[PDB]
Amino acid sequence: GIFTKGDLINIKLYVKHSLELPFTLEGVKEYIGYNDIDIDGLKPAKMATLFKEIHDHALSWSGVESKVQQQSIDLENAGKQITLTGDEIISVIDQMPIIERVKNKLGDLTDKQLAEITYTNDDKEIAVELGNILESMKKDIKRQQENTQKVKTAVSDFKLKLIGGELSDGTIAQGLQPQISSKKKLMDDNNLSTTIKDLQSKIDEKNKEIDQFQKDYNEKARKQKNKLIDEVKDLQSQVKDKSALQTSVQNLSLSFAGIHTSMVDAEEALNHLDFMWNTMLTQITTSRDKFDDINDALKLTSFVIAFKQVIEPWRDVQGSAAQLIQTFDEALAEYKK
Repeated sequence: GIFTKGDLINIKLYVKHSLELPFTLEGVKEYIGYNDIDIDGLKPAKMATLFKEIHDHALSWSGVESKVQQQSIDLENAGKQITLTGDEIISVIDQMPIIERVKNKLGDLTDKQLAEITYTNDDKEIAVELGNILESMKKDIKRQQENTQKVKTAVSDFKLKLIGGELSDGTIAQGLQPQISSKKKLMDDNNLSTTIKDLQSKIDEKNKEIDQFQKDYNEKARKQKNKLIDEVKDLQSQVKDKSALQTSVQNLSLSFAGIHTSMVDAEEALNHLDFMWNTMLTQITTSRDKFDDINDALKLTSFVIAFKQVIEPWRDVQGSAAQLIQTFDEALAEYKK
């Protein structure tokens, strides 16, 4: 399928790296490297809120993955059931002569079993009569459409919380990735280095004055020399503080670049997985809508044509479900290795 093992690997790597991040105020303050900053966007409270949101998203991924795997198994089983039963029914109806195929209608077969053909629904209930089989299959297809829709909603909500958009409940959610980008831009466009350079230039001029005074005198100049010494001491303490803060901000920018890279890699994978589940949901909806065209008054030839149209998408559905199962097994084994 279009969703590869590398895609799931990228998603799981993003989840792991996001779980390695701290989510408490003290842990956030230790990670960012400061307890306070003059920049309101980089305040520790906002950073802690963003980290906590990322942490909750990473926690939600496990439930999303489980839902995807469980519904893929269910779709493979339901597709095998529907395909095999429908093929048996179609072959049995095709074996009878053309004259009965044209004169008889579907209703002439609904009240009796079609040559020991049986169908078991999602509630483990068995149906033997053809009409009961068709109604049970219709209900199963509707329920599988609902379940596939729920899984697609889960995957879409995960991806939208990552990149941004309107969630399933109508809530407008700003993506965690653009928020990471905004914070990184705040880290990269500030005047910390400017203040550092200005203070350092003042200190260098005063140090040149101190050097010249020391070289030249050894009374009024002595007091000026000591005044310059005290001024240099104060400005140097300020420079040390601001230099530590600026180094922390620069390193945090690097860390946020890494977070952004991981989020970007996960985004493509989520796009692929969402597309695959949407394709399967569309095929199931096509099957349900075609089943809506079945009635007892139809001739056996028309019924065979319509029922072929009904059960055709389930072949692709079960193929895609088996592909998802295989890719998940391979990717999880490779991640455990």
